[PDB]
Amino acid sequence: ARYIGPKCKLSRREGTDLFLKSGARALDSKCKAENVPGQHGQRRGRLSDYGLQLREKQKVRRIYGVLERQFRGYYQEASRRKGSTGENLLQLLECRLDNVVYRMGFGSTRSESRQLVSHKAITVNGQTVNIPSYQVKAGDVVAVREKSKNQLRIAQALELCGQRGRVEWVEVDLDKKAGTFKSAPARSDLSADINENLIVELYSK
Amino acid sequence: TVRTLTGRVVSDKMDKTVTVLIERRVKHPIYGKYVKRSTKLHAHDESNQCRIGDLVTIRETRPLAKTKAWTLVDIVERAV
Amino acid sequence: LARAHAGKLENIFENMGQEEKKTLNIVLKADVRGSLEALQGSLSGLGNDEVQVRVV
Amino acid sequence: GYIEKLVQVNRVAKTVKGGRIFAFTALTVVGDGKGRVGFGRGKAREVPAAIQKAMEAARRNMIQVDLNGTTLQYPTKSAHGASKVYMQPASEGTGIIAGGAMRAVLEVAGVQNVLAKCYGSTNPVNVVYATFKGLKNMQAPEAVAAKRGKSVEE
Amino acid sequence: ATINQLVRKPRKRMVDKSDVPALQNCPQRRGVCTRVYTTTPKKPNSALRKVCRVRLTNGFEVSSYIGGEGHNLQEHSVVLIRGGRVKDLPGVRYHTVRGSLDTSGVKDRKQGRSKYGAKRPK
Amino acid sequence: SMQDPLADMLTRIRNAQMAEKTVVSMPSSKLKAAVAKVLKDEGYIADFQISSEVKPQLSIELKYFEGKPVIEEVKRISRPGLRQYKSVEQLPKVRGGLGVSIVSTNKGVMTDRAARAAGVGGEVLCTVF
Amino acid sequence: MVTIRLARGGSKKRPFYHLTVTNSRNARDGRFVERIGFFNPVATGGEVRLSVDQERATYWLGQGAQPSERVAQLLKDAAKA
RNA sequence: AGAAUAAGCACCGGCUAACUUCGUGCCAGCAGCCGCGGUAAUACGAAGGGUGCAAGCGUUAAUCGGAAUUACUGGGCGUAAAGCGCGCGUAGGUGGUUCAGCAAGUUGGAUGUGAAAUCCCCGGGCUCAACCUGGGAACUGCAUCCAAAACUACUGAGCUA
RNA sequence: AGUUGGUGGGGUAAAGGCCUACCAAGGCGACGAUCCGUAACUGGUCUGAGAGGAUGAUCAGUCACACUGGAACUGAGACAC
Ligand SMILES: [Mg+2]
Ligand SMILES: [Mg+2]
Ligand SMILES: [Mg+2]
Ligand SMILES: [Mg+2]
Ligand SMILES: [Mg+2]
Ligand SMILES: [Mg+2]
Ligand SMILES: [Mg+2]
Ligand SMILES: [Mg+2]
Ligand SMILES: [Mg+2]
Ligand SMILES: [Mg+2]
Ligand SMILES: [Mg+2]
Ligand SMILES: [Mg+2]
Ligand SMILES: [Mg+2]
Ligand SMILES: [Mg+2]
Ligand SMILES: [Mg+2]
Ligand SMILES: [Mg+2]
Ligand SMILES: [Mg+2]
Ligand SMILES: [Mg+2]
Ligand SMILES: [Mg+2]
Ligand SMILES: [Mg+2]
Ligand SMILES: [Mg+2]
Ligand SMILES: [Mg+2]
Ligand SMILES: [Mg+2]
Ligand SMILES: [Mg+2]
Ligand SMILES: [Mg+2]
Ligand SMILES: [Mg+2]
Ligand SMILES: [Mg+2]
Ligand SMILES: [Mg+2]
Ligand SMILES: [Mg+2]
Ligand SMILES: [Mg+2]
Ligand SMILES: [Mg+2]
Ligand SMILES: [Mg+2]
Ligand SMILES: [Mg+2]
Ligand SMILES: [Mg+2]
Ligand SMILES: [Mg+2]
Ligand SMILES: [Mg+2]
Ligand SMILES: [Mg+2]
Ligand SMILES: [Mg+2]
Repeated sequence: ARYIGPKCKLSRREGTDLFLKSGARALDSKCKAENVPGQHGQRRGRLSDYGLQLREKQKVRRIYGVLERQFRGYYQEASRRKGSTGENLLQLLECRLDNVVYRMGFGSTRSESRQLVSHKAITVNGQTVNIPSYQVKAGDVVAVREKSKNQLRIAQALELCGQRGRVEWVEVDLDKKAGTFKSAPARSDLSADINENLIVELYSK
Repeated sequence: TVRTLTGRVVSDKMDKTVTVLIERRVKHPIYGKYVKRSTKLHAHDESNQCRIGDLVTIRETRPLAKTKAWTLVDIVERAV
Repeated sequence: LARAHAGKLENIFENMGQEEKKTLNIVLKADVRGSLEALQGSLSGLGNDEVQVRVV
Repeated sequence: GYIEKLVQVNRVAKTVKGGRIFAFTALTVVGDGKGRVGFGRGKAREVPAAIQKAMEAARRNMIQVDLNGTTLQYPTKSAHGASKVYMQPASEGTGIIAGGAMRAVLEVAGVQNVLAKCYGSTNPVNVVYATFKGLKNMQAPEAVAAKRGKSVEE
Repeated sequence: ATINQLVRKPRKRMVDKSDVPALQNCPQRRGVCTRVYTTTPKKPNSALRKVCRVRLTNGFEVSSYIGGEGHNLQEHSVVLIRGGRVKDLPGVRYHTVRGSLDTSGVKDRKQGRSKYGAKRPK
Repeated sequence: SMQDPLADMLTRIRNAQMAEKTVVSMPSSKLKAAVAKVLKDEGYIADFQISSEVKPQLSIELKYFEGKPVIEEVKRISRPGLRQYKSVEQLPKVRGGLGVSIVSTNKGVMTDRAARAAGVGGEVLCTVF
Repeated sequence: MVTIRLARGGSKKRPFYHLTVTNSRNARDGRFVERIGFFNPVATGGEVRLSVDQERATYWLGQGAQPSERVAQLLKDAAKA
């Protein structure tokens, strides 16, 4: 399945930016993002430790747009792997094909990059892939099919990704829309607000 | 070569055969203590030269009767 | 289910109006559906004002 | 040190002619996250006053704990009353695998890899006593070397 | 105990008895309804609970609770019973499944209407 | 009825360091002497002396360092009712190796580190930290 | 007799074969005496199409083991290379 | 070719993430445990809103866990359950202290075996995954040889606590 | 009470109370015989930090059965799906 619906109540409930719109205009001047959704919005309601852990996990899942069973699989694989599962989970989440296409500026958001990947418009090693879970390895060359290189979507996505910050782990060849995955981005390459310790704490119970 | 078993003689009332007791010491599977177990074997004494209390050694051969497949080769500690 | 409930309602109303009836309960098996329906239809006009026959 | 964790808040009562008087008790732990930790209890007729008293009591009588870089030296087993406590060092990727009062105590003290467990009564205050009793009698090397030289003992 | 005493007599494990002796390891069992009536709850509660006596295919005869706000169960109706005791009524260890064989499910229910056998209003 | 005298040695040392004494006296044996020797080699005691005349007595001098006894915890592992035997890889590490565990090997009575170095298992006797 | 044949594994429409030395009156995927290599009808990429133990195959052929038709053809092909 | 053909289920008093109005009034009903309902019910029934999952969601049945609640690892017996009313003694368990020997226990090594699959590690093929598959590790065990002699066992001779 | 052992003989593809005739009075058992109830066994599977606990669907090895109770024939091989 997939979460299809209002993609801004999630930001208000989580209480952070949690990028889900294109970021073109703003976030504050679309939803008054200071109240939880629903009738009881003005209430604050300090919550418990289990609530904090649940909110952290939900925030990560809604950032990357994956459901619970696939996320449990990701956690099990991160625990199986060596070296501190806490950032192993982020390493593994940051290597999905839709996320990589988003980071390369081909799509405005994760939903639009999923739209592109699922609709057979992306080739990884010169051959078509349409699974928005394909773990891209270091050194792959994500490109755009020639019959799909004239879509405007890519044009606006690129010109708007031009100003959001330098990822500095993928090299995009802007003129013909070809990328490159140098390596997985380390923990210091991501925002230092996610407390993955809460996620590991939640699942270890 | 040939492997043997060593033990005491506990009965010789039968004819041309003897009853030998073999003591083994086995560690208990769960509680770890060492307990002693006993095995009773019927061995073949061709010339009836073993008496109760003797410490002897035996080996394995083909069955010679039912419930009798061991033959003795040497008396090493004669009883009083 | 709906027919059973409606029949129960009507029968309960009529019985509470009158009083009680003595039932003769039978379990009927047959070889063909036509024979079964004929038997069920024909074993309904055999009762009385105080006794009745039911196919359970 | 300034890290406040509200371990527990409870309502107690006493009986006099007329009825009941209610009081509020609070148990908290304070520390800097780099070696020092203390605990405090505070009672009042108001929850904020009890919590402030507990914080002020815990800010006193702090103790210094020897730890091996956000990790314990060796497994420890400590008891207080009917409460028993087991602790043992864990690797870097682990979090705090502990329950309730132990988690607050260990997080405040500054250890991050503890893989702990408790047996017996799970009264939070007695668990806190048992956890400080275990953590305070923690020797670490260069102190166990009172006998002889160093690097030969290990 | 000592190691010698434990070797001579190992520690013994006590088995826990099932709460539902009828329906022996089955999720549900069907039966025929022998009596339909109402009973009075225990002391702190007051109500008129709906219970039915059911004879199962095992040969057992038990008492089953009928949930919901209205039912249509008579004598000689075939029902499906499942586990779960009613704490308030003494001696009732089973529940009747609404909407399974002859129970028809609760009418006009619109919230949580899968524990009561009610279809989607659409 | 003195079923086990080595546990009596350990208990005498323990009870004497609880009572803040300096010297401990007991009947001696060739195993108690080895245990005392390895304890001294590890620095847990000051000295040990053995008398003459057919009833020799072992006298152990205790250390204190600060206002607490040097021997914090001592306990006998293999009592005459269990007889625990261990291999090389199963030798216990008391307090992460900060303490020592005495092992009787076919090469004599020594410490766990010495047994690991020599690649020899044996009979675990007692543990000290 | 004792034969050398192909035991089928893998999955639906994706067959893999083990070259097995079996008593002839056993199940195709039942008990065997020894496995002396494998055969891959699809292979591709880094997968090898077939591999055999020369030593074991010659030893078993010297002891009077009758290979099947496919085993004969594949074994002679492997000996060719 | 066209957005066209495709979202439901449980829950919202605490445990345990998520709350208010309207009906009813110890009724009707709910309930895993505490417990709710007697005229302002966040617990019954609806409606708005929200929280979990999602082609599934709940309930029932069953096993282990949490339960250190049969405690070998790892519990207890003055008053919470728990020292036989008290001796003597059989099997059994256990054994003060020195030499010397043996080698059953004990320790180390070598050899053989411990089917394949399964679990685990590194790889390879299906667009990915499930799945299939190569090599390795493991199978904690058993048997036979060689070696050692601190401890226990056994044998011989002593000593007096 | 062929029960336990010895001897002569028979029988089997083959050792053997497997059978038979004499001789002796042995054999097993609180380290649980006999009896009662229950149950194909294993690799393995599910849980568990481990130790353990529960359990033998699919896959593979072994065993037993072929409406019920017996018996043999043919055959290298059956007491014969
Ligand atoms: Mg799915
Ligand atoms: Mg004979
Ligand atoms: Mg308790
Ligand atoms: Mg239940
Ligand atoms: Mg809440
Ligand atoms: Mg109201
Ligand atoms: Mg409630
Ligand atoms: Mg409600
Ligand atoms: Mg259950
Ligand atoms: Mg347990
Ligand atoms: Mg339970
Ligand atoms: Mg114990
Ligand atoms: Mg207890
Ligand atoms: Mg009492
Ligand atoms: Mg009393
Ligand atoms: Mg008494
Ligand atoms: Mg005695
Ligand atoms: Mg002695
Ligand atoms: Mg003795
Ligand atoms: Mg294997
Ligand atoms: Mg691949
Ligand atoms: Mg190997
Ligand atoms: Mg020697
Ligand atoms: Mg006869
Ligand atoms: Mg003869
Ligand atoms: Mg024959
Ligand atoms: Mg026989
Ligand atoms: Mg004869
Ligand atoms: Mg018995
Ligand atoms: Mg059976
Ligand atoms: Mg456990
Ligand atoms: Mg079994
Ligand atoms: Mg089957
Ligand atoms: Mg099979
Ligand atoms: Mg027959
Ligand atoms: Mg013939
Ligand atoms: Mg047959
Ligand atoms: Mg046939």
